[PDB]
Amino acid sequence: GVGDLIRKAVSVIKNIV
Amino acid sequence: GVGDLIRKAVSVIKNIV
Ligand SMILES: [K+]
Ligand SMILES: [K+]
Repeated sequence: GVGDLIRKAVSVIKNIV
Repeated sequence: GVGDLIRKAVSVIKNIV
């Protein structure tokens, strides 16, 4: 769902650097 | 350079939802 999409997005952002 | 790509990626992520 959208909730998990945004949860995953935070994970991506935390690994992006 | 590379940093602008990472910054743009964060914007991209923020415009999915
Ligand atoms: K930028
Ligand atoms: K959005």
